[PDB]
This record gives sequence, structure tokens and C-alpha cells, in this order.
Amino acid sequence: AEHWLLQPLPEPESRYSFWVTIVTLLAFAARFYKIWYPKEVVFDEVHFGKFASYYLERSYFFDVHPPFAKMMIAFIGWLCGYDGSFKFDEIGYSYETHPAPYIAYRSFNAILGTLTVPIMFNTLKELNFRAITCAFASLLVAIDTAHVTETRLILLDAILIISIAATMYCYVRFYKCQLRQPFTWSWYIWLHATGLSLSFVISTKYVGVMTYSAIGFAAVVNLWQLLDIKAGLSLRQFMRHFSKRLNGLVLIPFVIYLFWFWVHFTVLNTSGPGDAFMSAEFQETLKDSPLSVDSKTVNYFDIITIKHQDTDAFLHSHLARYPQRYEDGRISSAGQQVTGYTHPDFNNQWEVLPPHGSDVGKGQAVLLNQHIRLRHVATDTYLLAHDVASPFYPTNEEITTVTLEEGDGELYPETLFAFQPLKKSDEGHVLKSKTVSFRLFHVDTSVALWTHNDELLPDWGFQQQEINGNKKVIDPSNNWVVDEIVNLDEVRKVYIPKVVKPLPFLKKWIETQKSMFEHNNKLSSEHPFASEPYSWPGSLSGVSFWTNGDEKKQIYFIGNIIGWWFQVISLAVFVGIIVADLITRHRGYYALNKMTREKLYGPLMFFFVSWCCHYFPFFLMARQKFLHHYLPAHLIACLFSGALWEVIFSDCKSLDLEKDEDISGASYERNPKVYVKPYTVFLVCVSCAVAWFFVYFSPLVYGDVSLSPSEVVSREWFDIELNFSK
Amino acid sequence: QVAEHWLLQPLPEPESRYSFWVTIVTLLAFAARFYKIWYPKEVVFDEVHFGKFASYYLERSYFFDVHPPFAKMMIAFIGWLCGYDGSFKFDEIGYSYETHPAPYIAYRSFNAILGTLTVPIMFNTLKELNFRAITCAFASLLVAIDTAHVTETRLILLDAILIISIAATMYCYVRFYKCQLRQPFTWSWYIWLHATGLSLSFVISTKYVGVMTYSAIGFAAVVNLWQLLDIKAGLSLRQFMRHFSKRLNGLVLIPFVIYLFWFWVHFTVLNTSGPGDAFMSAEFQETLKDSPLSVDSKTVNYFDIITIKHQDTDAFLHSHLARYPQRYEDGRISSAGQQVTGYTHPDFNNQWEVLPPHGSDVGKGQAVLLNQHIRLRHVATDTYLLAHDVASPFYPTNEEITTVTLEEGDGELYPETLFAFQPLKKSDEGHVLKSKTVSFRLFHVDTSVALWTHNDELLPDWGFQQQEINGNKKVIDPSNNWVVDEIVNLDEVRKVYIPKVVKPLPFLKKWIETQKSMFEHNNKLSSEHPFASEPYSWPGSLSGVSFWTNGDEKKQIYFIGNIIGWWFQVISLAVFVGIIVADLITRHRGYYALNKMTREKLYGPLMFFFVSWCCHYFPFFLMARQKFLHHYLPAHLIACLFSGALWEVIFSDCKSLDLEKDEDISGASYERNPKVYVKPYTVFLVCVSCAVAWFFVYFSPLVYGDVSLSPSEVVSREWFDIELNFSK
Repeated sequence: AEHWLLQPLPEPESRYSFWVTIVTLLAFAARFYKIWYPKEVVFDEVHFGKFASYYLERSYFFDVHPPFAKMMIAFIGWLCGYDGSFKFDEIGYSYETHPAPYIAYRSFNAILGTLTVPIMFNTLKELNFRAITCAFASLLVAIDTAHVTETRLILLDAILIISIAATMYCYVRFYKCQLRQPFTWSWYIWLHATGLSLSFVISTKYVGVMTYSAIGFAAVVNLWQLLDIKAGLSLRQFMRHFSKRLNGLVLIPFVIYLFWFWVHFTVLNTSGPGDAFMSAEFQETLKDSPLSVDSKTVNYFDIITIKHQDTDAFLHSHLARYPQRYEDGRISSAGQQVTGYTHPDFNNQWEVLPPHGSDVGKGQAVLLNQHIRLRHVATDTYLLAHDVASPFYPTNEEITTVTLEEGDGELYPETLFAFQPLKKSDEGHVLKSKTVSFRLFHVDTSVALWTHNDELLPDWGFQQQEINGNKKVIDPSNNWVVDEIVNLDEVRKVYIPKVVKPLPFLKKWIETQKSMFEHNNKLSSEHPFASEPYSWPGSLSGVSFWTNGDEKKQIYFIGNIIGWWFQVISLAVFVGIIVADLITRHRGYYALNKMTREKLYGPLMFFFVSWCCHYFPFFLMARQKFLHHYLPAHLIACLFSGALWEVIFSDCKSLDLEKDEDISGASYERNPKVYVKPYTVFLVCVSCAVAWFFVYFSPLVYGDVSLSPSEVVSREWFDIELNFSK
Repeated sequence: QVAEHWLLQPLPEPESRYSFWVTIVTLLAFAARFYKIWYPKEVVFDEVHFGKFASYYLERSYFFDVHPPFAKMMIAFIGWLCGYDGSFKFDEIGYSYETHPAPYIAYRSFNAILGTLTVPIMFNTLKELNFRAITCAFASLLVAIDTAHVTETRLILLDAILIISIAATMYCYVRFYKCQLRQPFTWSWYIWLHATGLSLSFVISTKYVGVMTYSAIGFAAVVNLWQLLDIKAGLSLRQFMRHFSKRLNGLVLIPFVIYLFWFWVHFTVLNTSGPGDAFMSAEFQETLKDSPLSVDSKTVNYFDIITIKHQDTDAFLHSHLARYPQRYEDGRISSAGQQVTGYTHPDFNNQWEVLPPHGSDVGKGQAVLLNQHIRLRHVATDTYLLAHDVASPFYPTNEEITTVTLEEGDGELYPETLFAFQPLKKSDEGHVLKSKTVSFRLFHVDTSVALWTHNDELLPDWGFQQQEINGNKKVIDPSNNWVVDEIVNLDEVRKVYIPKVVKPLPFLKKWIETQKSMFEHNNKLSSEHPFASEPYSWPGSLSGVSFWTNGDEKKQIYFIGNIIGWWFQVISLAVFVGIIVADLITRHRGYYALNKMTREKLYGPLMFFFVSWCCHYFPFFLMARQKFLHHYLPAHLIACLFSGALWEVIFSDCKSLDLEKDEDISGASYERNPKVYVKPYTVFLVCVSCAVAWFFVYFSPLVYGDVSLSPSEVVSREWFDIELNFSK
């Protein structure tokens, strides 16, 4: 496409500036519309918000994707002065109870999604297409429902898609500089800008290898043309092209990719949820967490305080006794009261004793799920649970205490407790203060100790929380932690500051990289929205991102079906045109003008092959896949479709059907007329249909409007299952 | 046209030299396949499947398989020629052919003939591509004495029929292409076109992997149609359309009719109900005649007295007046209830009356439906079958099965007497229960267990050494399967065998149903295999498959390629890619290193074999189902032709006359008869042949299974991921 791409622009710059401004303002309006809504965690915000928090805390985490895009999200949190306190644990968590800077994160993605549109516009402008063609192709991304939904939420895809758009643009700029004058300062700038953008693509997600393949193919095709003796280059000049492109497109981008891992390991210098994925040698490079520095192994004969996780109350006892009858007339034991108390005192102190007749001595660690006894230090009594109903809950057991003589006698079984782990995998691990949650499980009656703060004991229980034996052992509200060890040896009191051992960066990176590829290939899950590659170009199914049951509102991830089908038709029509051109030429019939062919076999073939690189490799992947994996291919299909329809509405005819205009010295029409009037009417009709669809699906893009069940069902077609259709 | 000047040359040697070498390599191939063909006198590997299918064809019993019928019908046809009746079932590996005489020597001999006849077809393929007689001999020798091709083609396997049909396809297509170059639309051109189509039909009618052979020939046929579409070919569009329509007919339409013909034969031979029925619709099964034996198989009605038989242990559900001991040997407490046991002999204590639930309007003579609640009354003790939350004698997690009195079972224990004949498939819920044909789980309604029994351990003296009957919590377990064997109280009107009225089904409907079932089960889900292997390991022959083992004699058959031969082919493929890349680079630079005739060999026959190898290798990387080393034998077969051809080219005078001039330009002078350096070429081929033959002899104990190896000799043959038996 040398003669086509070296032409002046087909229109004045003011027309391009007008249309790029309009489509950028539409893209801005579509992404920033109600950006504060929903005020809850949506979809994969549970992952990328959580990773932003771990960067701010400097806590080591593992993920299957490279660090760059997550560090960009974390960097916005850092600019907002966010500390990482909020964890984004589940979908539907309110941003009002724990203020994460979610508007700033969503706004950052909305900016990147908006800036993608003028990069797409300028890509076609640089390929010498008309301003209306550039506007239309960019509009197909500006008001696509899937591109809008993804680029307003705290997702990696806004950073991926802008980096792909920037890669395509920078490569087109590089290629025009290559056609005009190679080895100019501008040629080096655009080569290294293509490499930089390619680095950001692969540093966001490994699917970025498809963008390397697309640009790599185009760069190899152009290197082949420069290797031809007809190019007039010496082998030394060719080798200069090769070595400079290898440096700009492979070596420098690889150094920038490694730089993001170097930043990642320098920021994440504290032990965290990622430790389980790494070797002990890697974990030795991490500092102890600030929380772990105040943690200690619990031993037999340690005096401990036991704290409830949900109510912050301590397990407490005092010389007061349960009333012989509760207010409902049930009979209590008239035993010593065990209560939940929110203030630290001497009545919160329990000594951990081993079972009677055990060989277990002072300084041995308590293991999870081992039988223990708890002695209340202030009253010198054993903790006890029995078949007596609790004050407020007739089905739950009263928790009391017994004398040492009675508890070493007949009531011995009723004094047996265990620090039962929350997970069966954790049985037999060493109990530690502050870090190990457990259920305080009674061995004989099979209940867990529980407390609540919705109702307080009457005046006879000092308005303290009730402690009772809950029969629903698995209930997450039965969770306790050892808060303090009161009798900690001064040496034990002295924190043991792990000596951080250094690991060479390349060893650290190779280990993390192997773990990334192994976990990415080795993973199960399910996700009731996974989609095979054959369904993507049709947008035949989508993904539920968020639902509110009370308001009957939902966010649903789906493509603009009119826009996507228009692109499928465009791809099919182009294959038909190329096959027809090849057949007719093989018959000595030259239907198409040289300039039409330069558009078809240059920019359109470049986008078609680039789309193939972002679509067909997914048929070879056996892992879970989803519709969002097609957004890179759809982005290229928007450029392609805009370009194709300008060619179809151009004067494509050869001057002489019996003569090949590609023969050196043949006359050909250099400025094929575009039929602007019917072309503009056609583009307006398609744009109005795409805009109508975007408005019709806007309640599902924004989640901001409740739909009646009949309106929900009216948007269910193919394999689109929506919530609230009943 | 591609390689037109090369392929139109006279043969490089007299026909007597070709006749000499083809005879020698065919005699070697015969000797390698027929060596001890009677050994082992036992069922080996997949002989359990293909021997069994041969038996079902002879009995006319309907069976289902994931592969098309042609190759199995060829095996069955040898049995039919031997007067074999199909009595022997080939149920397991190691079953003796002496106790039940199947014509296994005749079946193995048929495959050994086909494996032997593959070798002269391969030889003649290269002869027709104008290669030297020694080149044809060497490429055919690489198949004649390959350990994998030998092992497969002497056992009762489909692969002998597949491989000869692929070899015949390649040969027939080369013959067709030479007729196309000389004079199109001759009688010989039609013969070879339809012979290519016929051979292609046999490939896809043997295994669906035969689509790779259609792709290889289809690509070559499209490339040649593309050359004939060229205005420079001098053909009118009418003459081109005549080529197109005749090739479409000979390579697609006729082969498809022959493929359908084998299914028509299959459904005409298999006209009786059989083990395949479970894979087909009731409408398909209505086209099958009943099985004679099942003349007494009949609808089970309420108030029928039945015997219930376990599928895996052949034991009947049995009960008697003896009681469980108050404590088992491990100290667990039993119910001290009446014993329910598995008994292998038919008696009066196997008799259970099928009763409807209490308060049902269901009368005598109404059919029992699958998954309906029922009660079972033991006829001899007048007690209801019961399951409860008491642990079984041997399995602490499984329930004890007992019986209760009528008064107690009609009282508080009523829920614990409720059973269902639970179908194996959810699709079969609400169907009529029938004796002998309908497998079910005997499901307890209250505790959600299935009745189960085993024969690895028998009850102690208090349980008369009978099988335990227990309530298995793993309901879905295939070992929980039961059948109604007999209806003891059957009325004379029902007793009279009811000759099912056979209903006709249109052939295309029958074929479409079977074909959908074939593809669904082939890509059903498969699993993992102690011998499954991935495509990347095949060209190296890095792992093999155990086919047979005898523990007493320490003998084994192991399926593996001739590693020297396979690595020589990998090197050959790599060298050719290097030659093509070097030719392309040098030409771009205006340097014409290679003579026109050398290029016609490289871009004609060698490229045809290279693309054909690619079609038989690379598509397996896109397949997510289980795969095995034998799937590469079609690609290896093509790689043998390729490697023989390539090394003749390397040992030829490949130089252009003028390195600055393209000899492909019209009117350029080129050397028409490039000299082969026959002396160093023959020494090279003899050295490689001696190495391949040495390897074949060294592995021959594992090909034939006929020699016991010491543990050190076994370990000396273990390399890479080759695990052999008796290494300890």
C-alpha cells in the first residue's frame, strides 16, 4: 500500500478534528454516565480491588496475570491516600461502610476507555481514510455495550484495550515513516513507541501475545519486502533494519516487562496470601506481616484471653451465678456465669490445661483439634458445658464453670474442649495468638461456644453478652481468636524478627513465572457464563456482573449485537471480495483498480490478519474462556468494518479490464471517487441502529433502571439468561 | 504441472531390478509378520474388542461401537469362512484360545497378509514417482521391519486394514496423477480415479482418523485443480468443469455411497437384539428381533414373584430364617434381624413378591414402572425387605439389609420397607420393568442407599459363607446393578413367548441415529489411560503400550516404534525443511543453487509426502480426546516414503548449470538426468538398514512375546518413558 499511504489526507484537518471531538464526547458521556453507581463491589472488582489493597499494604499476593495493570489500579488508590483497608471480598459489598476510592478507580478506567476512541480514529486517519469513516469505526467502540460495561468498572481490560489501540496506531505511524524515509528520528520514536505499547499489552494479560503475533506478522512481511533484491538494499542495510526492529519490538519491550516484576517484588516485601504459591526460599525474602510480629505460639499452661470475632467480646467469668429460673420459667444450673465482656480485665484470663493424664509439659505448643481444659484464673474453676438450656436460646447449652474437685471427678468429660479449626486442612497445626481463628468446641455435647450483641443479659448478668453452646457448630458467628498471652516469657515477649534473606531477581521472576503458567493452565472453577470462541462474534451469550434482589436491578455484560453482526457481515463480504479478485485475475480479468487493491491488500488485510490473530488461537486453548477475550478482536473488527465500507462505496473499477494495473508503467486512477452521499446515508443508518440498540440495552449496561419481567424477557434471546425474568 | 518433467521420465532402472528388490522386501515383511503367528495362544490387548465384535456379527447380535463397521466386518468374514459360530467372547486379556476354539490363527494371518501387502504397495508408490529400485526397497524396509507396524499387523486389530487402505490410497492417487499428466479422461484415468475413491472409502469406513487421508489427497487434488484453472493450462471453462465434476464424483460421491453400503450390510447382518441396544432409541430397538434366550423375559407386574440377580457376582437376593449375630466381630451392634444374603444357586429363598405401596389403587396384572415405590415380600419367610440406620457386617459406612414382619412393616417401620427399581439412566424413569433386559439399582427410599453385594469376602460361618447384601451410600456405583432374572408365577398366556412384531425403520434414519451416537460417545468424555500419549511424544517413540503379559513365564508384548527408524525420519523431515528454507532464501537473493529436476523432486513428490505427513500429524494437537501412539502409524507410513525419497535427492547432482540463472524460466537449459551418486548412496542406505534391522532384532522379544527376558535385559530396554513388566 505504498502509493495509497503516501497520499495527502482526503479531507481538511478541521473535518477530522470535528469528528474526533464528537465521537470522543460521546465515548466520555457513555462511560462517565452514573459512574458512582452501583455503590457496591461488581464482578471481578472482588479481585482487582483486593489486589490494589494488597499493593498499598505491601502484602505479597499471587495472580496468574502480570503485574502492570494491577499496579496502575493500585497507583490510583495511592494518589487518593487509600491505605488498602477494604478487601472487596464479595460482590454486593457496600462502598459506604468501608470507603475505598472506587469512583477514582472507575474514573481511571473510564478515562482509558474514552481515550481508546480517538486512538482508533487516528489509526484510520493515518491509513488515509475519510473523517466520517474514522468517526464511524470509532463510534462502533464508543457505544458498544461490552466495551462500555468493562471500561467503567475496576477491571484490567481498559488498560489492555487502550494498549492494543496504541500498539496498532504506533505501528501504522512507524510503517508510514518506514515508507517515507527509514532511520529518521521519527522512525525511531514510532518503533520504540510500538515496542512500549506492546510491552504494556503483555504486562497486562498473556492474551497480549496475540497483539505481538499481529504486529510481528506485519513486521516480518515488511522485512521480507526489504530482503527482495528489487528493494535495492545491500545485505548490510537489511541487517541494520533487522537489528533495529529486533531491539525496538522484542528486546526493549522484554526489559520493560521485567521492570514491572522488579517494581512488583520491591513494593510487595511483606508476607501475605500469595505465600502458599511460592517456595520457602522465596518466602524468606518477605518480611513478617506487622500483624504476625504481634503473634505467638500458644503453649500448655499459657494464660490467654479469648476474643469473639464478630462482637469483639472476651470470654469472661465472675463469682455471680445464673438465677435458679430464667424469665420463661426454665431451670438453670444455678452455676457460675460465663459471659461476653468487651473490656479487658482479670476475669478474661483462662489458663490452657492439657487433659488429665497427658504427658504434655510446660512449653509444648497446643495443636488445633486437641482436647484441652480451660481454667478461669480469677475463680479457680474449669469451664464446663452441659445439657442445660441457655438463658435466651432454649436449643443452645448454658456455659458455666465447675470446681477443680468436681471437674477432676464425675464431670471430667463436660470440661473437655477443643480449639476446632475453621478448615479440616488445619487440624494438628500449632495454635497461635491473633492469626488462628477457631471454634471453641465442647467435646461431650458437640456444641460450639457462641455469643451475640443484639440482646444483652438482664440486671442479674450485668448487661453482658450471653455465652452459650450453639448446636449449629459450622456457623461462622462461632469464631474466636486468642487475643493475648498474659504470662508470656520475656524472651517470648521479645518479637523474633525473621532475618530477610536476599534472592536474585531473575530466580525470583522465573519461579513466579512458572507458578503463573502452571496455575493458569491448572485451574478448574466453572463460572456459569464461560463461552466458546464460536459464540463470540455473534454475542450469543453474556455474563452477569451484578444483581440487586430488592430493586430488581442488574448489570449484564454483552456486545452491541447490531454492531457485532455488522462486523461479521463485513468480514464475510471482504473474504468474498478477495476470493472474487483472485478468481477474476486468474482468468485474465482485472476488475479492481490498483488503488482499491492497495486498500484491500494493505490496511484491510492488515486488520483482517490482526483480527485472525486475536480470534482463531482461542480454538486451540483448552482452558476456560469468556466473551471478554473477544474484545481485542472486536476492537480490530471496528477499524476493519469502517475501512471496508469506504472501499465498497468507492469507484473500484479498473480503467481497462484486460490489463493488470499492477504491471509497471500501467495507467491507473490515482484518486478513486468515494460516493460520499450514499456512503454517509448508509453509515448514518447503521450508526442509528447501533445507537438504538445501545439505548435499548442501557439499563443492563448501567444497572441503574429496574426492568419489569416482560421487559427483561424482551431482552432474552439466544442463550441470554437475565435475572428477574419471573 | 507439479513435477511434470520428472514424473514423465522413463524408470531410472530396468524393471528386473524393481522386481528383485520388491520380492526381497516383501519376503522380509512376510517373515517378520508370520513368525510364531500362533503365539501367544491367548487374547491380546484390543483382541478383546475386535474378536468380540467378530463373534457378534456371526451371532447376528446388535452391538454398538464408536468406529465404522467395515474393518470389523472383514474380521468377522474370516471367522465366517472358517465356519466359526461366535461362541467365544474374548472377554479379557490372557483368555486361552484352547478352552474355546476361536479361529484366532486365521484372524491373525489375515492381518499379517494385509501388513505384508502394504510393503509392495509402498515400494510401487515410489517406483511410480520415478525413484530408484534401492530407494523403493529402503523406504518399504522401514515399514517391513518396524516394531510397531509388525506388532499391530499380526494381532486381531483394525490397523492392518487401515494402513493397507492408506497405502493403496497413496499409490492409486500417484497412478491417477501420472495418467492426468499424460492424457486426462482416458479409461486408465477413470480406473485410477475410482480406485483412489474406493481406497479412500475403505480408510474412512475403518476409522474416522481416515479424514486425515481425505485431507491429504483432497489438498493434492485441489492444488492440481488450481493448476488446471490457470489460463496458461489452455483449458476452456467447460473442460475445467468436466475435470471438477468427475473428480467430485470419483473422490466424494462414490466413496460416500460405499461408506453407506457398509452400514447397510451392518444393519442387515445385525438383526437380533444385543449389547448395543442400550445405545439406541426404542424405535431402533423395535427393528431388532428378540434374543431367543429372552423368550421368557417379560413385563414385571405387581404381585409377580421374581428372582433378583446381581450383575457382577451372579448372586440372587436371598433370605432365610437365620439372624444376624447381636454383635459383629469388630464389636458393632447388629439389629439381630433376619439375614439377607447373596446366594449363587437358584432356590425357594430367592423368591420375592413385588407389592405396591400401602393404599395404592394398583391391582394384579398392572406393570411395575421404573422409579416407582414398591415393597418386596420374601415368599419363604413372609417378611418385608427392610433397610435401616444399622451398619453392615463388613462395611461400617453401609447399611445392614434385613426383613421385618408384616405387622411391624405395615406399622411404624412402613417407610423403611419402601424400595424403588431405580433406572441406571434418568431417561428411563417411568418405563415398564422387564425381566432380563432392564438393569436397575434396588434403591431404598428412606435412607437413600442402593443394595449392593461383593464376592471378594464371604460372610463367616453364621452367614453360611454367602455374599453380604448391604446398603451402599455410593448409589451411582455400577457395581450396585441388579436385574430381574425370572418371574416364577408367570401366567400361561404371558409364558407363551410373545414374538415381538419387528417394525421397519428407513435406512437413512437408522444410519443418522447410529452416526450421532458414534460421534457423541467418541467425544463423550473418555478419561486418563496408563498408556495414553500426546502427539509431541510420537515422532520420538518416547513411550509405548503394554499389549500382553504372562506372569509365570515373565513374557510380554510391548507396542513401540523402531526408534532408529523413527529418529532417522525426524532428521529427514528437519533436513527437508532446512533445504526448502535455504532454496527460498537463495532464490530471493538471485542465487539459483538447485537444478530444475531437483526442485521438481522437492516441490512434487517430497512436498506431497510432507503435506500428507502434516495432515496425519498436526490435527491431533487440536484433539482433546484420549490419544495413543498407534494414531501416528499413518504419519510414520508416509514418513517412510518421504525419507527414502529425500536421501536419493541429497545423494543426487543437485547443482544448477548456472547459479545466476533461474532454470524455471521458459527456455532455460537445465540438466534433465541428474546423476545419483549410487555407490556412497547404497553404502549409506545399507548402514541405516543394518541399524534398523539390529534394533528390530534387539526388540524382537517384546514384538513377539516369545522369549523370557532377565530383569537386567528388561532394564536395558527401558529408556525415556518406556516402562516394561518384569524389570524387578
